[PDB]
Amino acid sequence: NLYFQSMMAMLEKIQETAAFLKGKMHTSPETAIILGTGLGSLANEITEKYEIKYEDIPNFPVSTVEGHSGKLIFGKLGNKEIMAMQGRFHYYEGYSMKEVTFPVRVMRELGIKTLFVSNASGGTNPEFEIGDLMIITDHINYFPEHPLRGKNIPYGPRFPDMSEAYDKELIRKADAIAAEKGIKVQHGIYIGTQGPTFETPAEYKLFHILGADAVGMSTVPEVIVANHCGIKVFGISVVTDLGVEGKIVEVSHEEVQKAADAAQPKMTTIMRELINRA
Amino acid sequence: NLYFQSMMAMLEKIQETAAFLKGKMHTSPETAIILGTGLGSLANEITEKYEIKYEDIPNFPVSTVEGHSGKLIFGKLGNKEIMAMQGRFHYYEGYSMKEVTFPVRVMRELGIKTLFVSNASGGTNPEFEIGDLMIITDHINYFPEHPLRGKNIPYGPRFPDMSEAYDKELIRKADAIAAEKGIKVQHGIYIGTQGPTFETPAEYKLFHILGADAVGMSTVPEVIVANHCGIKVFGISVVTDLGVEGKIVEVSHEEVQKAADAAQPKMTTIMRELINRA
Amino acid sequence: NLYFQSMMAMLEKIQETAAFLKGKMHTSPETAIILGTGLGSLANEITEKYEIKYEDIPNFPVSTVEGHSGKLIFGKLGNKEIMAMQGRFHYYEGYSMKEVTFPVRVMRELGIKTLFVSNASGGTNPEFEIGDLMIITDHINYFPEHPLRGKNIPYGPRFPDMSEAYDKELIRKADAIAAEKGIKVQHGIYIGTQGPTFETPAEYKLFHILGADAVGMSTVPEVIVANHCGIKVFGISVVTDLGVEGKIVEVSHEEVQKAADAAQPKMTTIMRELINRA
Ligand SMILES: O=c1[nH]cnc2c([C@@H]3N[C@H](CO)[C@@H](O)[C@H]3O)c[nH]c12
Ligand SMILES: O=c1[nH]cnc2c([C@@H]3N[C@H](CO)[C@@H](O)[C@H]3O)c[nH]c12
Ligand SMILES: O=c1[nH]cnc2c([C@@H]3N[C@H](CO)[C@@H](O)[C@H]3O)c[nH]c12
Repeated sequence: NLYFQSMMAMLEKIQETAAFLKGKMHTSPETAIILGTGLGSLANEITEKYEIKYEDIPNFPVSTVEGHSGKLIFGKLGNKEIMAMQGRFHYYEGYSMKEVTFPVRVMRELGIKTLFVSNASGGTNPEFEIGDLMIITDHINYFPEHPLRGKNIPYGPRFPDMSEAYDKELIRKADAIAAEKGIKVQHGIYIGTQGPTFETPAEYKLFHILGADAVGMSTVPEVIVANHCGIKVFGISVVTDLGVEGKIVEVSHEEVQKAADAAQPKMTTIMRELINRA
Repeated sequence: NLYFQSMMAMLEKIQETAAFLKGKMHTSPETAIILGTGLGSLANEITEKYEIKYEDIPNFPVSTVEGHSGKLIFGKLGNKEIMAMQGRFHYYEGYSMKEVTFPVRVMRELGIKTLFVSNASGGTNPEFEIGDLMIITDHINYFPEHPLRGKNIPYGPRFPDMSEAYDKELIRKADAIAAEKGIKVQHGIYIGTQGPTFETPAEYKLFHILGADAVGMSTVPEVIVANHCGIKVFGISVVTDLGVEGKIVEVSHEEVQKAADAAQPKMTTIMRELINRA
Repeated sequence: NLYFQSMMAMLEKIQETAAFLKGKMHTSPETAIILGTGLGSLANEITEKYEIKYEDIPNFPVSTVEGHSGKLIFGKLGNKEIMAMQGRFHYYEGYSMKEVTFPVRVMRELGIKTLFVSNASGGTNPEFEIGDLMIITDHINYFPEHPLRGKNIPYGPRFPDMSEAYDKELIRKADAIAAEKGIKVQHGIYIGTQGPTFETPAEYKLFHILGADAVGMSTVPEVIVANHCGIKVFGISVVTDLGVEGKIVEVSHEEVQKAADAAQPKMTTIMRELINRA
């Protein structure tokens, strides 16, 4: 009853938004990139660009966080057509997990087959340094709300297997690219937590104990939903501050944005080659 | 005000459903069994059976998960009258914890004094094998919603003690039965998590670090509420897949159901003797 | 839209309640004390006292937990004017985190610059004994709802830094006072969890693994919001029961209250001197 009508209404919104976007587009991208905090300038590398602001898209959330421009960018990255979310949505803004991940449902209907996720994070692995790029090999969902709770959208499984949520072959390829380009990359586990407070030292320590290498407030829900949708996932987390015991200092979102912006060109090189060698 | 009217409305629903069921019943069971995924065929061992479908019961949730038949079964298991929930409800379906546990509140009013809980789970203890029966000696509530939040139903404590949530004497008796019958049993801690995604390898590892031996998406809320109600609890978790580091493979709910169905006869032997020797 | 109107309505309630309280007050306290379970008799040490019951304050929650009297007390502790919350609010009662922490938002508008938080807790550090006072040096937020989710109240940061949530200088001063008075104090990490069940042995063990020294069902949300408000925090947790592996026994809220009441005079000595030497 109520759970069903909720799902029906969501399917209607997905179709209305997807129809709206097809009516605006003149390319057929098969890869999408979600650009997190400070990482929006990847879009300066997109050619033949055109843009649709989130505020103009029916049913779309809007980005309220500083450093999230709030537009969809279409164009070529290297020689392949892509679409990029220049800015994303977070559960701490007040959005439900179904609103946070609504764009991934719409990307499925637009023909996206691969999703690249990026974010700024705090490093809990003591080997990490600010500015490191961490290829995400697995994640921990530490949010209190799961985007798939409720009636199942029937094109994916009621109970998705998550043994390989991040495509192993894309990671192997990204490693090869990074080695050829001489770009240092880390690898590890991202934990997603609601925020919006940065962690206490005890909370950073907790996340280290649980096996996380980097912590942030995004990404996990979009990966879950991409997995449900059958969309392949690659993810890079940019370490923008340290949550390492003995090394914690005051952090600010302003400094996070500057650190992410400084690392963006190396991240974009890897993603551009990953798209273009496939 | 609002929390109170909510409780009042819940008490009204409990009484209306309990009155409905008393009006259909012609036995007085003092033990109830909740049958989880793949475990419904315990009901083929019940004699003098009669059934009430969940869809016909006022205020009852319905089971939407494959492998949950959705009926209450009354009859004798061995020589004692029981009632069995052939199928249960889960928080990942969209039900609130007060809906998930509503049947335990109704069982209190029907005179149930002991609750047996069963489920299918993923094993995180590296000694476990698919098909093992794990007697639940304690649990970890890892769900984001607690069934007792809000105004307290005054026949139980505001703050239940949970030092012995699973009756120690029923575990001792079940161990003795299993030894006499030559049925191998494990013992350990069940962790309940919302789902509906199966765990990533990092999440299985997290649950091992926290001290869990098996993980699933049910059972904990019903045990909490049974404890509040003064109903004694015994629980068996059937290990249907491994979440052990180095041994993880793709899992599916279809294979979970087949593994649980294969273990059901040994589980039922223990429960039948436990009921009949008391 | 909805998140904004929600915030606007909350700002209106904060101002209406703060105006109401200013209209009743005839002192200008700069320190407030939140008194948890069993700790209300600190208010017997306040001189020139006057009281406002929570039920008479517009928009205030009321305390439904035994041992929480439900009034605001104004007067002098030593020679400084203070205000004390004699009783607090908890998420397990059904209150949202914005209701639980509404008094801290109102205290900001009343001119409070320092908040002392007190609570009764279960000890997970094996060195602790019932009746110990634990100065809180850091905390772990294990609640499923964060008081800052949603639109940010613009006088504090979207993303508060939490590297020093508990003022280090107040802890140093409290340690010095305790040493001069010969009062034994512990120091450690408080973890806040929703409740209302006391923890299972497995849950107490989990909290020990995560690095907690004491566990309770309060305090963290108020500290988060005080931090957002720019109000300095000091906190003492009174260990009222043990959640130490091998030493767990049945606990009751009645016994918790008696244990907290027995420790209150030593807690009050430290807080009174901390207020009066500043
Ligand atoms: O140390 C951290 N802890 C949690 N999140 C973040 C972030 C992420 N960037 C934002 C805050 O800078 C926010 O959206 C979060 O997801 C950077 N560093 C950290
Ligand atoms: O490995 C697991 N992780 C989490 N839950 C389950 C289950 C339980 N059975 C269902 C999915 O097969 C679901 O209701 C869950 O509670 C079996 N194996 C696992
Ligand atoms: O062992 C414990 N676990 C969790 N909370 C508490 C408490 C706190 N006091 C109340 C229950 O006695 C409740 O509000 C909780 O915050 C004392 N001991 C414990």
